[PDB]
Order: sequence, then C-alpha cells, then structure tokens
Amino acid sequence: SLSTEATAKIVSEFGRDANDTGSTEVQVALLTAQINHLQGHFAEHKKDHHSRRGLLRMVSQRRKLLDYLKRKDVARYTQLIERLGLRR
Amino acid sequence: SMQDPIADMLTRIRNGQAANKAAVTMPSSKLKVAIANVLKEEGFIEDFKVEGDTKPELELTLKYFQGKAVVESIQRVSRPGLRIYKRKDELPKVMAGLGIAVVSTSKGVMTDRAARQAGLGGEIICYVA
Amino acid sequence: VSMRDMLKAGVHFGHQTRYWNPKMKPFIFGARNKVHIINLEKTVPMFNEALAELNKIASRKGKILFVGTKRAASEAVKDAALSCDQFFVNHRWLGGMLTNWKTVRQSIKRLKDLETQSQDGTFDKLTKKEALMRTRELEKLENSLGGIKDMGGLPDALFVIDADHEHIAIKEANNLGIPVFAIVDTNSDPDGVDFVIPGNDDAIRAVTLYLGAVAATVREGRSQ
RNA sequence: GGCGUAAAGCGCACGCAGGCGGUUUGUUAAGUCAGAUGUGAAAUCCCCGGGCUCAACCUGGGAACUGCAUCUGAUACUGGCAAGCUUGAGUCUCGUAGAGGGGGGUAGAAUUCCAGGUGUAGCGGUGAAAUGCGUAGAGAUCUGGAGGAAUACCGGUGGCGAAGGCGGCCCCCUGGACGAAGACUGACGCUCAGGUGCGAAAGCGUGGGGAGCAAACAGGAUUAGAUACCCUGGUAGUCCACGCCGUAAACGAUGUCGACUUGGAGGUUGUGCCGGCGUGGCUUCCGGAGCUAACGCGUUAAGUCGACCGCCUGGGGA
Repeated sequence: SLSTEATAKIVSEFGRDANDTGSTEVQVALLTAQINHLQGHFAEHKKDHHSRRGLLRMVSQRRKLLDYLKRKDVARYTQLIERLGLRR
Repeated sequence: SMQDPIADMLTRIRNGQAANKAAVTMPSSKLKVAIANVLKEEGFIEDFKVEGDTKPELELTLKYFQGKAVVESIQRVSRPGLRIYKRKDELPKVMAGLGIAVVSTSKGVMTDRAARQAGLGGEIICYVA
Repeated sequence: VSMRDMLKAGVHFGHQTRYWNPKMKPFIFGARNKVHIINLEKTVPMFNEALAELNKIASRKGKILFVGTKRAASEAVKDAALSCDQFFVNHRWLGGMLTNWKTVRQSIKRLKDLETQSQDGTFDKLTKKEALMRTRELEKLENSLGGIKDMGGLPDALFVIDADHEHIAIKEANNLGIPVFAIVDTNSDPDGVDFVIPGNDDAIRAVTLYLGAVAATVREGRSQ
C-alpha cells in the first residue's frame, strides 16, 4: 500500500484543498500511483494471482472513476489523463 | 441495490401487517406520499407523517380490524423490469371492486375508480385488496 | 385485588429471560438479574375483568372447571373448589377429558360404582384380593377423576395455571369452544386464551391469590 | 411453471454490450394518458327482421376491425436535459485480527540410507501363514554423517481467501476484510450474453529432485477361481522451476445484489460507558410465523419483495 506521506502528497496535488480526499481526481491519482508502484512487484512475482486480483480491482475502479469524470466534465478528464499519463 | 422503492414500501406494509406491527417507517419520497394518501383515504392504513428535512422518514400507521390485518393482499404490478400502462377502458378490477388498483395518471396518483371517473388511464402501480 | 397484594405475595416475579414467550413482550415491565418482571399495571385490570366475566358466568349457573395440576398446588386448587361448589382437576389432565367426554364418562360411572361399593361392605364377600384391586382402582379414580365426578356434561369455562403445563385442556376447550381464563406467565403461550392473566403461576402465594380471587368472585356470582 | 434432495444455479469471478436505477426542483413531451381527424375494402364473427313448406341456405338493417399515421392537449410515472442533495457507492485519517498471496531463509521431531561401537538368533508379517529380511551377524541399542518430504502439541462446527484453497519459526514484497471518530466525492450503482482471468487431484512437456508413500508390476497368501480385498517388495507419480490441461459429490447438490419480518443458547475479532450494562463485522446449534410433496429451511431463509443472469421440460439411447 501507499505510505501516509505519498497519500498526503498526491491528495494535496490533485485535490482543491488539503482536506479533499474524495474527489474523482484524487481517487484516480491514488489508484494510478499504486498501480504504477505495483508494476515492479508483479514483474518479480508473476505467480502472485491473489494480489493481482487487488491490482485488477484498482484498474477496474480507476476505469469506472475516469469514465464517470468523463461523462461529468470533459475538461477535468483530459487534464487528469494528461497529468497522470494515461491513454484514456 | 434498491431499484424499486415502491416495491420496498409495499413489502414493508405487507411484512409489518404480517408481524402485527402497529406502524412502519421508511425513507420517504413524494410518490410514496401520493401512494400513502391513496391508501389512507381508501381506509387501508390509518395515518402517515413525514419527519426530516434533508432525510425525510415516512411512517405509516397500520390498522387491524378484529386483530387481523386490514391489508389482505398487496402486490406490485408495474415494476422497473416490466412497466404496465392501461388505457381508461382497460383499468383492472381488483377483487371485483372490493379492492383497489393504485393508478398514476396525468392528474396524479389515484385509485382505479377515480381514474375511471376522470376518464383517464395511466400506469398501474399496485393492486391492494 | 390490586397491585399491592400482587407485588407483595410474589405475582410480579417472572421466569428467566431465556424462557419468555415473545408473545408476552407487551405485558413485560422489565428485567432483573436475568429474571423477568410482569407489569402489574396491566395485570390488575385484565385479571379483574376476567373475574367480572367469571362472576357473570356463575350467575347463569355455568359450571367452572378448576385446572391446576402442579404437585404443590393440588391442595390449593382443591380447597378453592371445595369452598366454592365447583368441579376441578388437580392430577394429570387425561388426554380426552373434554373432546372424548363419551368414554371418560364411563370411567366416571365406574368411579361412582366403586364409591358406592367403598362405603357399602361390598368388599367383604369377595376374596380379599379382587376387593383390593377394587380399592386400588378407586384410589386412582379419585386421584384423577374425583373432581369432575358429579359434573354430568361438558362445562362452560376454564381457569388454568401455567397454560403450557395444561395446554391440552386449553386445546380441548378451543376444540369445543369453552372460553378459558388462564394465568399466563411470561413463559406461557396465550394464543389459545380469551381472558389472559400475567403473574407468577408457580409462587404459592401468588397462585393462592389468583385462586382466592376467582373462588370468592364465583361465590359472589352464585350469591346472586 | 419450475431449479436443496424429483430435470434444473455456470467451479469461482472481473467485466464490455444489454437490462435495471437513491432523492429535490426546474425543463422537455419521447414512452404513457385523453380527444379529434384520416385510414384500417367488401364478405366473414355478433345482434334485430325476412323467404326458401323449416333448418341448412340466402338476404335488409344494425355493431366490430382491438392497429397505423397526423394534429390538438395533460405531465403523475418512466425516459432526455440542467442544476443540486447525501441515505447508496467510493476516498482519507487511526487502529484490529488473520494458515490470504509471491520470494528467500531457518529449526526441531520422525522415517530411510551410509560408516561405526555392543551383541546374538532371530526379525518382520498375519486370522493363520508364507513371500521378504538375518550367522556374509539382521532385529534391538548408542554415536557420527547424508538426503527428501511434511510441520505433532497449539487446534477450535477457530481464522483468512472470489472459488479452488491456505497450518512450524524469521525476514522481504504484497492483496483484502472489519471496527471507531470525522471529513471528502456526490448516484460515480447493481447484474452481466459474448470476452477474459483464476481454478483440487490426477494427467501431459522440458529440466531437476526423490526420504516416505504408492497406480502399474513381481512374488506370497486367501479362494471353487481371486488379474482383488490381506502380506512382502515396488516404478511412474507424489516434491521443485516453467509451460499445458480446465475437469471433481469444484457441494450449502442452495447464482449475485438490495430491502423487510417474532425468539433462545454458543464462538471469534473490533469499539463504547462503569467482572457490569451498549454498539459493530463474520460464525455454531435450536426453533416461531411463514414456506415446503415431505424431509426440512427458518433474520446467515428454502419466509416477504425488487434487479439481472445461468439453467430445466418423461426414462433409456446420451
């Protein structure tokens, strides 16, 4: 999991206050950070199916939140997926 | 997930009457209030009130005649998976008129007799007997 | 009778929490040390209007059957029926007293013949062993049926202690439409009782209070 | 209409399309509703009359065609649009327990084997035997060494996991659950054909490893026979890495999600106020109503409901 400092950093970066932790951008960004971090774990631990199910849950949840943001506000969506380096 | 709050309200009424509960409570909605006004005005329930501003809670006071429940049978008819609309000429008769069907018309939620008198059709919400 | 004498003799004290009947919740006041308390404030009026119904019953010469069969309450119910001109049962309620009246009536006649023979010298000309068998049959027929021997037909009312201990008489009455007035504890099922009465149905003091209430009020009804 | 046991819940899931959608207002008027207009050929069905000597038959008159289109209107509900809201769903903080997973390491007990000290005639097996083993010194017992596999006690109708499954100890990487305080987002939800993934054991391929166990096989017994059950050996396999297979009575023979409906006695982990009373999550056993063909299930439903999916339609052939 992400440490407290990493969470605080991303939350300040993508939320529009120090206390905004529920907005779509923060959720998508936290999921993206954990996914990217775990890429190295699953390059070494290919048979770790049980943890990969949680990784896939993060991917599915980020997909859902990104599509929600897209149908709610396109501008914030493109800004997020350019900032986060996501294809779509 | 909850996808038919009207069904939940009919179920709460049915189950409360089967458990001899004096009154039932539930999250409120305007449409539930219209249904309950039809229920109370036709003598199926005793009273209802709404409490709360941001989260209204709707309480229905149930009634029993000789100890036994007044609501003999209540059923959802039109449901989210199968919506049911009838013209004014095809409004159903529940227990040959002893019961009622709650009909939502362009003039509001009313009974089958009232809908027939107003000369309107609409969605058939529930049978109550 | 009233809240004071009930709370003093031990009416209010109920059975343990793990034995209550969820149909007894409304008459429950509260709990203490995992034993229940019966709300006397409801006990008094329902009981007194049951006493009023019974007082009215005896005025129409309606025969009452006293039903209590606990070992320590046999003499209490028998005295209450003895001092009341009534019929009673204080040993095991035979299956068939009420719904099978046609056959129990024959054993009542048999007890009548043995009771004539008992005070008659009939058990002298017999060979001292058939007569002994007659005496033992008399003993058991008194133990069981010696409270309804003169009844002569079905009764009109029932008064019960521990409705579940005597649920067979309750069910027999409900089969025959005899209204029942039963002392219903927290651990009792009242769905078969028309006039129910909460109260400790085991404590001898409370039990003899209910018994004296019904006996005296039936005395009052027959006074009229 | 069904799917615990009669046929029937996919082994388990993620999830596109599809289906369905918490609550407030406005707006639309598509679905829905109302009215009208055009059309829906005649004949036929239906009714009330007539003449065939009556009926068949014919035929006068009268109703239906339950649809489609357009126009005019209503706006409760469903849909679209807009703004919201927080109760659903999710994020954060702190903490809690855990055989959840992947990797590495290590410890003790035991079996087997190798070398050795003591020592002699048995051991081993079984219903009884024999095969086997032992004077070329076994079995027993003591020491040293090698190796593989599994982790006694704890241990628990205990725990964790989507299911399959997961049990010594330590470390590294890692997933989820639950609890209590608030905040934050503001319907972001549920289900899911096709798709994709995971999936016991056995089995397959390549390379290793191999103590014990053990399909096959060999012998000895048993038996009428004994391709068995029992005994003595024993090879694949069981173990490891990677790939494949994709099936089990993969079972609760019970699909997932949400809501509601009397009670009693157990377990486990949180947390509240002073061993005592509160409030949470999962879990055992009984049982009420209800349901059920019955057996039984029974707030962890097989009860009362809603959303979606999967499946069944006599036995055999199959």
